[PDB]
Amino acid sequence: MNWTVDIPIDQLPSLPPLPTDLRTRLDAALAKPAAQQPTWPADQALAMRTVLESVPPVTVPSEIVRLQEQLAQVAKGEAFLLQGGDCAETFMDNTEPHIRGNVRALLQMAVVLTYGASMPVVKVARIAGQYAKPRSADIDALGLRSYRGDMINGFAPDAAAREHDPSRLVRAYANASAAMNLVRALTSSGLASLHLVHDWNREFVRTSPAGARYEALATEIDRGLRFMSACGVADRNLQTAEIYASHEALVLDYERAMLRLSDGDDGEPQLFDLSAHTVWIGERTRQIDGAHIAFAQVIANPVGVKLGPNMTPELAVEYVERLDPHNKPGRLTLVSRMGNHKVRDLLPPIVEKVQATGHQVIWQCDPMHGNTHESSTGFKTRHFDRIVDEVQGFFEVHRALGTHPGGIHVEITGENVTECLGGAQDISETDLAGRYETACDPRLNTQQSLELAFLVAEMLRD
Amino acid sequence: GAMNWTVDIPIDQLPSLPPLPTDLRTRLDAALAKPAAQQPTWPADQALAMRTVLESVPPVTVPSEIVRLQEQLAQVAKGEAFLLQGGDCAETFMDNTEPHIRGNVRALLQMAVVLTYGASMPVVKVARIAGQYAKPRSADIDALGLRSYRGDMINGFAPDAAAREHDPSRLVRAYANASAAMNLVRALTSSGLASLHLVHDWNREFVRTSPAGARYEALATEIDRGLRFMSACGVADRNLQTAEIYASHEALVLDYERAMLRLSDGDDGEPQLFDLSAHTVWIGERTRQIDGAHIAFAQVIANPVGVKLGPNMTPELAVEYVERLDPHNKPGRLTLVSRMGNHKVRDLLPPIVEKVQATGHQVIWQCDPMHGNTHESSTGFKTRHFDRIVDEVQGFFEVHRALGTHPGGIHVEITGENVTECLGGAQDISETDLAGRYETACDPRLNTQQSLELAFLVAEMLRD
Amino acid sequence: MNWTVDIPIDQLPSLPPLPTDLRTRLDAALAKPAAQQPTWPADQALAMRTVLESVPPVTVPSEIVRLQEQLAQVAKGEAFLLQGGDCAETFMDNTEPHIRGNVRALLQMAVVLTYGASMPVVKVARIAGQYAKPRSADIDALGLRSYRGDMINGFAPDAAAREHDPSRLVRAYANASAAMNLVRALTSSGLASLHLVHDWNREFVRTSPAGARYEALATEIDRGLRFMSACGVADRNLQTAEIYASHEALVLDYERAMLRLSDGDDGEPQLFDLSAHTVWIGERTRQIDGAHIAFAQVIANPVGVKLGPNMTPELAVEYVERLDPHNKPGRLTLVSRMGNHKVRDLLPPIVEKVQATGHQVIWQCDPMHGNTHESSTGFKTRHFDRIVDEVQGFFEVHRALGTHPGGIHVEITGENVTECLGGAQDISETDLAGRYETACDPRLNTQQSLELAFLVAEMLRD
Amino acid sequence: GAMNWTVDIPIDQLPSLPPLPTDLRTRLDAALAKPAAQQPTWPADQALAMRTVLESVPPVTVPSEIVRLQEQLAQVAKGEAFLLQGGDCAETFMDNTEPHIRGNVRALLQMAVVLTYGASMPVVKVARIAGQYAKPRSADIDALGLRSYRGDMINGFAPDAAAREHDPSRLVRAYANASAAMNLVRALTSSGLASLHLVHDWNREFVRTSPAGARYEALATEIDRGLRFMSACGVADRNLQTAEIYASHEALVLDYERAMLRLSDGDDGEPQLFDLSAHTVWIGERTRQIDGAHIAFAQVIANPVGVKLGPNMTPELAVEYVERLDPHNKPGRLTLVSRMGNHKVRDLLPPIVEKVQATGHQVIWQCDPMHGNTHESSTGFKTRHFDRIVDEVQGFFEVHRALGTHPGGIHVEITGENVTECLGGAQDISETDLAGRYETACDPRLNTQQSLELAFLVAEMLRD
Ligand SMILES: [Cl-]
Ligand SMILES: [Cl-]
Ligand SMILES: [Mn+2]
Ligand SMILES: [Mn+2]
Ligand SMILES: [Mn+2]
Ligand SMILES: [Mn+2]
Repeated sequence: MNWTVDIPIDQLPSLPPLPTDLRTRLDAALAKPAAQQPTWPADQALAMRTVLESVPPVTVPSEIVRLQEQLAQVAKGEAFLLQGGDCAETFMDNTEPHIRGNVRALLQMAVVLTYGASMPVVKVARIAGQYAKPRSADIDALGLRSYRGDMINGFAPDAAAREHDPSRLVRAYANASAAMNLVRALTSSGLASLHLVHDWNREFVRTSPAGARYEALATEIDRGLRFMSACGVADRNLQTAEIYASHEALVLDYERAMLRLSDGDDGEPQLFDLSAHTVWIGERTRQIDGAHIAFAQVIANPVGVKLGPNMTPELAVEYVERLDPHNKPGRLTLVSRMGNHKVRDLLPPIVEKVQATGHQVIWQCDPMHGNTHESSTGFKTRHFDRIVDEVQGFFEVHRALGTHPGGIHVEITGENVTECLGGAQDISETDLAGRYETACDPRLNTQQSLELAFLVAEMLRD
Repeated sequence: GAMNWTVDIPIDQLPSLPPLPTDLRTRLDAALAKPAAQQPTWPADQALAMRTVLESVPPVTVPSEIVRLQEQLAQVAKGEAFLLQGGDCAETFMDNTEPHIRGNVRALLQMAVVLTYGASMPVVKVARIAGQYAKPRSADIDALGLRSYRGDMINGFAPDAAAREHDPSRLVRAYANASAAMNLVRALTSSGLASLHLVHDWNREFVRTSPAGARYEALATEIDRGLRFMSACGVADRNLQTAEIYASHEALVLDYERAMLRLSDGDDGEPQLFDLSAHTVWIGERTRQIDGAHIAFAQVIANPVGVKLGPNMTPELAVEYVERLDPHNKPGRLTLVSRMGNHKVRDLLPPIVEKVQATGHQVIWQCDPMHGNTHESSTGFKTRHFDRIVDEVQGFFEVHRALGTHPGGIHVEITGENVTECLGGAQDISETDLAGRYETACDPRLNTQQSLELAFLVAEMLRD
Repeated sequence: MNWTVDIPIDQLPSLPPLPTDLRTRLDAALAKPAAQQPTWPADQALAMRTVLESVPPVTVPSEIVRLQEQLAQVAKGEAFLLQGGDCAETFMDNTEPHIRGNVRALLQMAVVLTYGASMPVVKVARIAGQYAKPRSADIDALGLRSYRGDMINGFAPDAAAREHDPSRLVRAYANASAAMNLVRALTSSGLASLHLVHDWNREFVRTSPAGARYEALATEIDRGLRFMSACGVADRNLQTAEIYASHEALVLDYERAMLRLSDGDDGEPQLFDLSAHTVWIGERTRQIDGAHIAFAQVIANPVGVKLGPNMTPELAVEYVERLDPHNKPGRLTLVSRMGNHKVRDLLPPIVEKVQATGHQVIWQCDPMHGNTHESSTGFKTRHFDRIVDEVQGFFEVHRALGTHPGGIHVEITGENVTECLGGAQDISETDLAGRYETACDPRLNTQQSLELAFLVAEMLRD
Repeated sequence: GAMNWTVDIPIDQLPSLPPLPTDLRTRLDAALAKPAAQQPTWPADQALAMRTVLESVPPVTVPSEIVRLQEQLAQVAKGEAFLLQGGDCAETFMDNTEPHIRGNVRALLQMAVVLTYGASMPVVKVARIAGQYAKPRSADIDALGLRSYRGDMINGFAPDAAAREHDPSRLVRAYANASAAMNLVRALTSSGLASLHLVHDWNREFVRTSPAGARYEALATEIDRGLRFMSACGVADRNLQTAEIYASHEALVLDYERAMLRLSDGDDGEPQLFDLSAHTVWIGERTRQIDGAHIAFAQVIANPVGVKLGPNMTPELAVEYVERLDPHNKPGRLTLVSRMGNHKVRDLLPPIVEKVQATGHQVIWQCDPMHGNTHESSTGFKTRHFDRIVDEVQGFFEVHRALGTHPGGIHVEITGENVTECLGGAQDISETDLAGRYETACDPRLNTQQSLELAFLVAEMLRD
């Protein structure tokens, strides 16, 4: 009568517990305060975690130690990181076409950034779990509790949908798993083929209005590829695409339910978060003595920390001390998100002081989150131009210092959406109402995210 | 509602999907309007609701992997590869766990290296996994008086009436579980678990801790010297291509298979409907009515399919299944799965094979030695003797040598766990032992140890 | 007393004869008149051939059927031919440094031409046997019998050195074999490495005076390579360099002494000239009813015919009928050498008529031989500018017709010689006396031959 | 002058070549000023003329291939590869022909696949070829009264005085021939002759047409199932790396080796003198004087070297050869080649091996079972019994198992032709049979068939 189906969550027997020592450590760490947590009752949360402790993981430990070695390259200045995908994944759009479109977009950026940087690009999707977000107000504009992502409540704007229901924990796992399944299939398919991927770049250059501007680079990359193949490289000679899953580690009941211990064949058991390959802690949940930082300390996965305009060099050094106590290159990524009017002035002393610690972090640019604003026509938006200028400024600080602009972190879709302003298409304030589809922040659309790749490429070539 | 131990999914904001090519629609409706044996008895409206939820989820498999399976099966069909099919009789939601999945995968990779060495040719590996959650039943009421367990897609194993109701909510749980497991098998097959060298040191633990170990040793040593020869000639792990394990299950519940249909793109011809719940599916002895929906549905999908053939099979009906399901003469499109009993395969198969070979089509001939050799023990549990299974395969091989056709593969029920379900083996599991670790939700599976011991036994039939 | 050593030619037992049928055919073919043959007596020539009939070949049949398949690509428009090396090899300079320098030069041209054509480049060295040449006069300027190449007489300008001595037949074999030995070793060594090879191109661009002009292409190719390697290609993934030996088939006593029959494992025995992989017949020895054309007819090797300004479409069709009777793509190369003032007008009707035969020949440009002239300062020379303009004109005819400019055929050295005029260095008439080292025609030197590659690349990119 | 059956080469316009690094010059002159056994007795001025002709010709080998050989020999030295060395006792100009070269190469590739399979590790292949044209002699006058045949670099086989004069013109003929053959072996090893699969069907013709065939069959079948397993796992010809056969000869004639010295570039450290007449060279029992030129010359070149050690060897002198020739402790720089007799290897080798192992250097231990087991037949020809050769290798293996050191390889005299030079084998070649096809210019070689039969015999010693 209400267009809903109820799926019973199966109550299945448990596997053995994690060992008691690591449990003792994890418990000590999660007694710390945790910001932004759902407000569901403990018994229900407890119940839902118990279901997730025995489900097949989303990732496995070997992929994560592989990601760790690729990231060390990045930290040593010999590889570049690309991380990008939906601001918020929703369950409704966790469909083959949308997932295929974001995977394409990302591989499309990747070949352009690879040519331009002249080194490997490690590809990290914001996918298979980006279902939770913070909020600054518990009351939104409609006078409702805030949407906090599909792992927590519903986007629909009513009270019943907005209550925090922990059965969304198991709904998230399911969608994460199904999405992961599909990204592994698509990355071992013809979709990954370099030759394919950059014929899209060429359809892009034909159809775009700033197309004349990018033709030269597009033709060069093309000739690059034609030269690979003329020298006898065919696609089975490359070893296949690797696209890694990441999300913000926000909801501790989910992340800790997804903890596992590794074979001990690799060598030495340890705790991995198998909800994803790498995760990051956000600007609202990175309190130095908080449950999120503590949790990142305990997990073997590479981690990242979002660093905003209020950040001090001294808080940054503490992150490095807390999150890279063994000095492992690429274990910690520090993510700059300052605004394009501020990165040139604010980032430099942060880098100087962290570089002096003797540790090797990855410096990655997030040119989105610092540069958001509301248009006169209602919608929340970002100016493409300001986004570009932030990557520009981040490259300029790294050049001036001799450190390595390690990568970017961007919110993008393969959809032809009208969320961010400007770009070649100069989406205006008027155009935002046509296809404003984000469940949260404004995403660069397919064309804009590509255009940005071209522009970051020319930056890597200087 | 975690309060009601349910996940709540709304259907109303699932937005209309592209219509099918007109003919494909006409043929699909035509196939599904035909009588269908062994379907669940749940309401049409609840089913529909659940089908609609599954129409928009991520597929378990993609078309490119299915076209690739066809090319590999083509080779088996031409006598230049061999087919290994194996896994649980019935996967349950309860044991869809990393340990169980990983054991199953291991047992398959382990068998496959042995079979590769014995065959001197490639082995294609197709797991019964990520959807084998439905079974037929010859009687709707079981020995306890209860509506029969039909597998976890349909009802629950628990021996009570209420668990036995047919529940369409199981269509979405079966998918969730199927997705989750496929995601893990893909993770496993491109890890160190797939490296042939590790994979065969498990077989050597097996030879040393095994009552029949002295029997299988020479061949295990030979395989090992194979692997080291390979490596000594410069072949390293990353010079190989990583392992491919395909998913298969019986295509039984037409509500599930139809909701999992998808239409392929332009980049490989005219568009076609693929069943994206699996790589390849087969049709069982009870649902293989020549004019029924299962056969009709098999003819609309592009996947490789199989059909089970038991002891009342005729050479004439076999030919009819080949001309219906492989109408384009595409080798490896169709496997014929023989399951006769060991006391009958020697006499009943050859004429089915002569007549099929005469058509000019190239089917894969595969042996299912499980399902014709089942008996009930004196203690209470239904079981199969290991010697009868072996013998059926032996006879399946004598049939083909004598005709000069290709014994193309085996289809077995196995598990990575040392259950005590099948009598005999090196372990000589007795009737008394069967009470110990009988864990199957349906048929008796071969042991970790018995399923390996059988790879060794068939690897030597391949060598003669 | 005269600074000479006499090496006895060993009189060794024979192996079995070639089969009688093929012998009967070969004899019928060599009864035809043969121009430009040495004038040594028959008994001595006979004696020296008998020595060569049993010596290890210079090439083996499988390499030649491999060359045949690579050349078919070229003829079908999907690969480009580069052929280049000394105008005349001499024994004196058949040294590791000179051989290494010509092999480098050629691989250096090859990567530039590969990038520029966007398809494979088949590399054919004028080497391991280019020891014989024609002459138009039997009397040279010093009043001596003409130098005719080291397989025939000595370059030194005296009577005793200029007599035709057939012991030079066995001296040629030796030098050919030793040179071949070294090109196989160098092509399986680090010398072949794409990355190495084009760092020479970059030293070239730094040090050359037209360097600014070629920087862009040089940087692009560089980025191409850096992109290959960033995508995970390392040198063991390419399968190694293949440099084939060719020379003009001029001296029939040598070429027929080097005939062999193939295993018959490949399938079907047949006659191969195992003095080289491919050979060509020159403009002075290509009489339609002559011994050279007949000899090319009988051998399985790919062959080429030099076509000059006197050539008619109808003589060209006859070559195709004579030399490609089975319609095998790339069995016959037709080599255009017309002069840069004439190729645009003279080549086109030749191509039209041969293309209409339905056969698939390779059209290759020889921009050297048509464009030679003597300077006021004594030396015989060619103008770089005229050489370039000839390739230009050959590309223009092929474009206009829709046929495939299949390749070039050039006389080059790795030495820093001063033989050809102009180029970036603008070697003048005055500069020719500094390093005029050719035993015959003026070679493009290392810099000029590279510059020409760059220029032919830009032609292939239009 | 084809009139005088000579090729005439002028020396006067051979233009001065870069001087050597001062120390390298000093050390080279120092080594060559030391007494030198077994050198030809030709004039200094004619020699000089010929050395000058060879100073400017194309090398037989290039330095990169020699550094690559060292890395491969390092592995043998560490117990993870095996060394196969084989070819003619004496190459002659007369049989430096395609058929003869091709037979030799085949016989080596054939042995090498068998040995690879038996060792379960890589086999490095070093032919005696492209320069093995000189031999020592214990007496300058032979049984006919003639100045002894010293190999084709020095004089002629023909039994007449004038052919027996030492002729320095042979230094250039030896190079021409060496070049020509190396060119062909490089052509052959990157053709279909090198593909492992063809290469082992020759071994199967061998098993079927052979009196001992029933003996070697199981192992030939095993090898074949190895090769097909390899191919079934996706390994194709072009996924392998093509065959590498290295050239070696005894470094005997110091006029030849010194004219073939060359100096390496910058791109691998400080420049060094390489002997570019070969990949690796060894020093024989007669020229291995500790303070002599051969040893002194070995210490100046960068190539891997070997030294032969016969029955009057001490553990102390062996240590001295290791500290002189492998002064940098570089594994695989030095091979010690044991050639004791089968009746002595069991007792005389172990103490040489203990003392060498104690130094901390890593030599390759290689067995030459040919040169200690030679006798004169009752019919006229000097010969070796096949059983004695086998036994020496057997004992060489018992020495190393018992110490836990690595039996690193064999160094054998073989040919692709069925000569009748060595008594016994499966063929049981008798004394009477030896007259049939005795063709060697020096020592008795193993047959095509005997050299294969020995790979099988050693492959099984490697398996125990
Ligand atoms: Cl319906
Ligand atoms: Cl001297
Ligand atoms: Mn966002
Ligand atoms: Mn079953
Ligand atoms: Mn010329
Ligand atoms: Mn000897």
